[PDB]
Amino acid sequence: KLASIDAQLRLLVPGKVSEDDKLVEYDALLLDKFLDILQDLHGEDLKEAVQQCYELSAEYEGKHDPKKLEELGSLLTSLDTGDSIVIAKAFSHMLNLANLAEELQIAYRRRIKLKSGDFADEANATTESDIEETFKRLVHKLNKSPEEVFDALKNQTVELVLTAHPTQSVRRSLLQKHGRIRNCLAQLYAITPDDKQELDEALHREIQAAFRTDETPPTPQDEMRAGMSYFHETIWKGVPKFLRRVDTALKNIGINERFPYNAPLIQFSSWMGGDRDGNPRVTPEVTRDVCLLARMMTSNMYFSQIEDLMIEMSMWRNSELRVRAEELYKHYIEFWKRIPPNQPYRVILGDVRDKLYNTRERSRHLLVDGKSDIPDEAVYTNVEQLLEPLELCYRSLCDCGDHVIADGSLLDFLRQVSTFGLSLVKLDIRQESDRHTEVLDAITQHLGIGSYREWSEEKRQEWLLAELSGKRPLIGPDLPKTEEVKDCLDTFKVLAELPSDCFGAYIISMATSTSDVLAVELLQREYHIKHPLRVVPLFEKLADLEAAPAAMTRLFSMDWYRNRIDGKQEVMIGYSDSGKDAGRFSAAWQLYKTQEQIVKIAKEFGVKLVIFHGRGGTVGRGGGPTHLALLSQPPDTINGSLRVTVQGEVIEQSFGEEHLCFRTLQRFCAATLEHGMNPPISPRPEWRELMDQMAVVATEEYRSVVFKEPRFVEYFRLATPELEFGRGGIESLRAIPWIFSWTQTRFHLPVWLGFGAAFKHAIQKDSKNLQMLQEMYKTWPFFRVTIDLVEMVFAKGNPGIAALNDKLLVSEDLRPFGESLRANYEETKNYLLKIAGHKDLLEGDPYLKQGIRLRDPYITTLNVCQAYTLKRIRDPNYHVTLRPHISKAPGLEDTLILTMKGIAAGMQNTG
Amino acid sequence: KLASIDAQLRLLVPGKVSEDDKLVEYDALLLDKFLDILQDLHGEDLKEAVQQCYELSAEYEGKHDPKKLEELGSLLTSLDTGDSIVIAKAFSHMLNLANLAEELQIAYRRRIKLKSGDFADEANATTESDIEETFKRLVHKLNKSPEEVFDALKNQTVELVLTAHPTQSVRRSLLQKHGRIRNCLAQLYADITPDDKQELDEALHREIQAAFRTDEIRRTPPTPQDEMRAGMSYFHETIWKGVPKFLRRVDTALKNIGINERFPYNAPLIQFSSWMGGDRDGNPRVTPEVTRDVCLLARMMTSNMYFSQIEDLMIEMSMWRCNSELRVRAEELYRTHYIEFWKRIPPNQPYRVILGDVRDKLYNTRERSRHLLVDGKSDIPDEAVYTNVEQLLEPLELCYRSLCDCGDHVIADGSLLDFLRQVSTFGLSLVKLDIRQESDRHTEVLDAITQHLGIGSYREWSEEKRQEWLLAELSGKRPLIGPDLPKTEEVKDCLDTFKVLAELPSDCFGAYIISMATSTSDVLAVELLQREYHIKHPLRVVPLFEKLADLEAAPAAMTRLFSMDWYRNRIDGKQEVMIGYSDSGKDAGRFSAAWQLYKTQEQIVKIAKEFGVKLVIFHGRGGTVGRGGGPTHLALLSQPPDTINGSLRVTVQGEVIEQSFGEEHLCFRTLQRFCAATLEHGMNPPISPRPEWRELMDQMAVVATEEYRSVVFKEPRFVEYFRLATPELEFGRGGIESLRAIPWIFSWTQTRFHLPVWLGFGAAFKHAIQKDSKNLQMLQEMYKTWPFFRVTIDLVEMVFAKGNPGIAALNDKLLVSEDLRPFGESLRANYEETKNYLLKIAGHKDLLEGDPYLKQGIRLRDPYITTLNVCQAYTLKRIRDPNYHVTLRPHISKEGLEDTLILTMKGIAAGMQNTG
Ligand SMILES: N[C@@H](CC(=O)O)C(=O)O
Ligand SMILES: N[C@@H](CC(=O)O)C(=O)O
Repeated sequence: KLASIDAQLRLLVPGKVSEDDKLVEYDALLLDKFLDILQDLHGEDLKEAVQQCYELSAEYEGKHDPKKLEELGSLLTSLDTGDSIVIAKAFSHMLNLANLAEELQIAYRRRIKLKSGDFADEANATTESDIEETFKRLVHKLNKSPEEVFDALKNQTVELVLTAHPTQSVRRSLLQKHGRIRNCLAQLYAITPDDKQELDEALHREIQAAFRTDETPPTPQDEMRAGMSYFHETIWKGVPKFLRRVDTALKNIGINERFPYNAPLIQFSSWMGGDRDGNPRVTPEVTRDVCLLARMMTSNMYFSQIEDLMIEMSMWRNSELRVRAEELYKHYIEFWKRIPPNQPYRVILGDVRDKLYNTRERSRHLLVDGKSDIPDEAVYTNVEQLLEPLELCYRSLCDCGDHVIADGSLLDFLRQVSTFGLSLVKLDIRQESDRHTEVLDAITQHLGIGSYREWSEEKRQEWLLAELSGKRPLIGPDLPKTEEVKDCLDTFKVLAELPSDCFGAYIISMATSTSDVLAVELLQREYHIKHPLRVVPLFEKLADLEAAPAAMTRLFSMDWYRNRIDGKQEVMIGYSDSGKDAGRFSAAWQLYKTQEQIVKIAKEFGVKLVIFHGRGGTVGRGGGPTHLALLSQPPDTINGSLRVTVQGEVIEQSFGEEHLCFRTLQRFCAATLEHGMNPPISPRPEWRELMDQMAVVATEEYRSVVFKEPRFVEYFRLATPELEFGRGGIESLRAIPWIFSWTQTRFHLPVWLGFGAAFKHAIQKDSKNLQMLQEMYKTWPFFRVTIDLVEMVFAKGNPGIAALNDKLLVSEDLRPFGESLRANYEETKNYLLKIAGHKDLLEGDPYLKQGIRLRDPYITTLNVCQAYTLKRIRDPNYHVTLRPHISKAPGLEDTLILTMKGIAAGMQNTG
Repeated sequence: KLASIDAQLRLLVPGKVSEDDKLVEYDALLLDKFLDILQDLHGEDLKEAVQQCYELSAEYEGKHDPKKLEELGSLLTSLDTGDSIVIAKAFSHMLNLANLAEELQIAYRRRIKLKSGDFADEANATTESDIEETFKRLVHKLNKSPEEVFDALKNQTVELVLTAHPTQSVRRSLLQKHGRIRNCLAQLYADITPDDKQELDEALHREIQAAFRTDEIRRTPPTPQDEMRAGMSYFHETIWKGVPKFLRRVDTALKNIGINERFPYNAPLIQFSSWMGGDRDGNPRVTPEVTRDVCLLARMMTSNMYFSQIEDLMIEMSMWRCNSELRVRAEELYRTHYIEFWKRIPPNQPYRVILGDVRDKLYNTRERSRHLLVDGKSDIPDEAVYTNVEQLLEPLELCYRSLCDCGDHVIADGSLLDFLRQVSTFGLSLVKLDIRQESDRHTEVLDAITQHLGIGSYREWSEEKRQEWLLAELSGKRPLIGPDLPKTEEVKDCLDTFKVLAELPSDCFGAYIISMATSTSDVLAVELLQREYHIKHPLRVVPLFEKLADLEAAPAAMTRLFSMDWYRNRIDGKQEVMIGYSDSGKDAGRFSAAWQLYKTQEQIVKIAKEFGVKLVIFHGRGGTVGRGGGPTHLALLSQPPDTINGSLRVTVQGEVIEQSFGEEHLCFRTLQRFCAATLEHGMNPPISPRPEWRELMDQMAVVATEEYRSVVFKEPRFVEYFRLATPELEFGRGGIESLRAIPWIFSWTQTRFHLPVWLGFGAAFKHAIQKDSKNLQMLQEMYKTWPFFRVTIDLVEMVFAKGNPGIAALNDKLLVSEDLRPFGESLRANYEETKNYLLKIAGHKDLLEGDPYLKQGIRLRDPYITTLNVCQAYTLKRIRDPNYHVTLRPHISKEGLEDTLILTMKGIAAGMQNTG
């Protein structure tokens, strides 16, 4: 029955049916209910068709018989456009279901009571240290006093920077539906029979509601609002829950005070409407809009919880607040008459409410009108104005003997205010160096002094330092401006006009020089920005990384810059970007080294350095693995301040479920604290040498395939949906489409290519290297974590899918090239297994393996569907006999979009 | 009330109060009930006194405030002889209670579901591989086919040799009481109606009391015969049934890896043996008559056990369908004073007709042994009795086949298969007896012969001359011993031992171990004495090489034996050699013995191979392999490559038998890990040491042995210190070279100081680290990566957890003269430095942080052990110094010193269990 579907699913994932392992059951239950829904909505035949795709696809994943893939192919090419959309919709939705189930399983999986203490424990959610356990290791194993631990945490800073979903920001409505499905599932395993019957019917109903929210592309403004949804869903509440647990952990190590409510321990930021790199749709107007939206939403969140705080704050008992209440003494849900003065905390909070309302309304009018007449004194323009009256309530309760009450909801609110400020996320701006060069070259030519672009690096620096202390402005009204130059100058206009608490960093993409950084500083001074954004270079190519040290050295040598920077500098690294240039192995090692070198240079100059981790690192995986990934960082690269990218495709895993949200915040904080007092071992010299030797080879293999093979590009454009995803060659292609196109094929070339040659050569040069590599794997956190990510990527790989795409889409003369990349994949995988000490992929993480494995049949169905869809899109003369319509003006591009989104939702993070 | 004692116990063992962790509760409950008992039996004041010793002792262990030890001292020296016995009795009994509770805790502790696969997992009961998981690692990780695994297990042999409790063999009656206490405790945590709880509470109470009042200490120590019977008790209690339970699990594991047959009932996988009444080494009370007696007892008990279960098998075997082979046999027997089948069996009950005959035969076998034992002879003839195991199997195999042939395979594989396995494992004698005697006794015997024959003095002869004469007489054409040979009592005792071997059936015996073996000739000497007595089936001769120098000369000695045609022909492809960790460690220090023993086994393995001889290394006491529990499992897997090779033979030390076999689950798991580890090791050897490691180990051995020997043998006043700091002399009821290993370990264990286990490790580590700072890291890698090194360090770490330099310091204040105290002081500094070095090498801050369940177990015992230590210390002052006086309190109990000391010594030994 349900028993039958359960049995089916267990053939792919068998063995240890323990008591907290319910994942297969959850999946069975959801799939069962969804198959009924499909029958009701679309008819028995369609249900049977979906069931048959699933079955065929399961059998192919079980035994890997390519006849099975071909059968599923036949079935799928025969479907008319309409049936084909329903099938793609069905399997995408099954994926979202399996992901909700898996989150529930990770949320309730049992922790290991006794931990071995090896660093490997920190790779796994069930064994990793929580905040208390981290405190205790630091006190007992590293001989820190509890006070020292407390003091470091007080000064610590963790900043999570949210980026756009590369394929599909899940809309607010749907995400809530996903939440309720998950909750109904949870509650079903808590239970009276009638409750079960009712929950059962409520589950059924929510699965359907989700499926039928299934309606061209979205505005960046809307993409921003969709990306902010997780605040409401979890983070908003989660921050105070986690800070409260810090309090408890501090108490359990002998610290008899709460973690101060205004320690800036957690900060969130955003690139959404800020990053315009290679993206001219992100205009100045978009930037202004998302700043106002962030401000609107934050005030609105405070406003919509302040009435609850006012109810709870009924107390009648200090003179400081008494006085304020007396001074102060309509269209709202709760306190719509004047508050009486015998309710003093409500008089204060009543004023805070009104002010919050006015702050929210100004932003709304600024947004939809263009201006508002609402004045500064009616509104909060700075976060201290909002804290102040809340601190007053806190103190008044303490002075009147009610400390204990103060530390309830009021303390929660104080923390939310301190963490989220007036703008939930501070926005980073990002733009590429060449755009700044263009802007300056327009200025220099118009001024008649030559062409900045033609100038040497020394000349650029000399001219920029002279104009950074210039007495005249640079830009006259008659400066002629291309659209691109205007768009870049008007971005600074927007920075000059919006409050500084809207913004974080100005990241320079494709940075290579001292002058790139100075260029942006000059444009900010020219716009007279009261509080210039800090300037952060992103060095992308290997060569750029190699030139970064000399570039920072020079910046830090310049009096004007040192004085401006005030002891602090941030530098950004992008793992996926560097891996596109050099292969992932060589980018990993180079990035390790570069960070060492820049840390040393910072120290020498008495500058505190923050490394901002862009996408594609081990640290962006989420979950347990992020925890060891953080502790693997080179010594002193964190030093009390973490700034990391939370990748769009991981946001749901990290923050969709309340427990996972809590644990994400916890491991980021725990890991940051620990690393500064307990660095991973530094590598043995033999390891460096071998890693250098392996980098040279890995880069040679990767580059010879990706850049020197004259037909690589052509192979890429056929074997991969890259071109269709649009809706020079590889050097010019951006990192996201690179990773994505190969992830859609289940092949992942960008992640593993180069590791094969590195290993083969090392082991062939000297047999003893195998053992050295294995020791590196057991003992060197950096190496372990590097290998693990790639191992996780191979578990999501299926060379049979790549083969099928070759048969359908690649011309015959390219097929053997494809075949040879598949042999490289196999050989690379096997070398990685031998180094990891494993027979099977992920035998060190069987819960992850199970999760990925349950997804495969669904993903595979979408892959097969996609492959034929691309055949049809690409070739209007390919046709087959379509079956008479099975279901009860929408095209092939629509089916492909569903396919791409479904695969990406099942593939989640890779490289 | 009970909540109060619980709180008190948790201060010593705090933290992770999970749901299967009930040890503290068990202990609180037992202590609570026992305090009531003490009130009833001896009065409130005595209860308060016991409570106050406990409390004072708990606080001392918690915070180690020496004021608290001094208070306990004052209290304990004030007690008259009578009060003092009651207190010592009370605290010993508490220990026995805490051990029962701890067993229950180990029995029910939850297994880890997901194992990391590191070998460290096999050090711990909760993570170690069971038999199925061992099968699956061998199939999937070492690429063995299931058939290959099955075939190796079929050919495998695991032999456990049981030795006497060195301090006190627990009598059969008391052990059963301990069992029922444990069961009542178990049942209290099952379900539970309030009246059941009230009834179990009252039953628990009553058993604790029964056990406490089985407390005669008698003038005569126990006869070796009685010591043997007490040592056999565990068979009835657990092992008898446990063997078939475990073999059945092997069946289930085999099935789960795709083998569709049961493990054959007659594969000799498990064998038990004994030294009790067989070892006469340094022990003239173990006479020929004793040996004869325990063989007949072993025979009597075994037949009795079969006899007393055969009636149950007969009831169950009601079936009427038999094959014609059994039909025919039944008809014969139907032509030609018990509990159950006392009328003639009818022939429509064929299986009963067969088993009826087996019963009668068992009875007669049991009775012959009894008459042989109490009369001197019996008229009962061979055909009325079983004289060989195949005769008992035969009719049981017939029943098995008949059921199979009639379609009832499934029934056959129940009780009948269990019985078949018991018969195949225990044979006609539950345990085969090893004989052991020292080489010099044989020399004495041969020297008497040679002088009396007028051909000179065997003792004066060189090794080459010994060999030459022995090989000529081993092919001699006349006997050596004439009627007029004059015989010292010792020579007679040794000759008459061979008489006893000549006369008893060969299935009574296993090995003739030669203690203090050094030579080829030592082994040939025993072989000549056996041939002279015309023993139809001579026991195999097994040398025990004890000193470092002996271990170093063993290779050349085995080479020579294996080179001699006469010996090779006699040995028929098989040789056993014995090693004794405690013995070697007495000579050379435990570190250097551990390393040397590792090397010597490598070298003898190689030599055996070269000569095409299968080698069994028999592990004497004192090794890592003797710890029991989880640690035994990694200990076995740590063995040097090919030192097991399908055949394990290890000592189960008397002080560990209770832990290994008293509780049914622990019994099962002991049998399982001995079988799992043995199978695995032959197909999955531990890594061999890197050359740097050997070099360092060699360098460290030189230094450890220098430190150990300079303290133990060259310090002129060491012996004198030892006799005052330690109860060695009183335990009696040359110098150290001449003292036996058991009293050496024991005497320092009684002081909580354990010098024999750690002495020498300090200098080894210090010197390594000072020679080159990089050695610290090498040592740490060895610890993480080299099983042998890990397991060697762990045992010493476990010993330090049992240590308390404060108790040692107190014994010095009370018993050592002023001019020797600084010597004691400097040994304590060595203990600190050694412990700290070990911790640094293990990567630990606290002792046993890698094994917190063990740490908790040892820690819950300390308050009791400490109370006994303090009591012992002042008792020894009183016994030794009649110018020490104290104001005794008026008698506290309601309703001398040597007796208190005996209780003290036994209680401390029970709580210390195994160390070195
Ligand atoms: N985020 C998971 C992968 C996944 O669930 O897709 C990991 O990196 O381990
Ligand atoms: N048998 C334990 C020690 C003990 O329980 O006393 C061990 O060796 O680990």
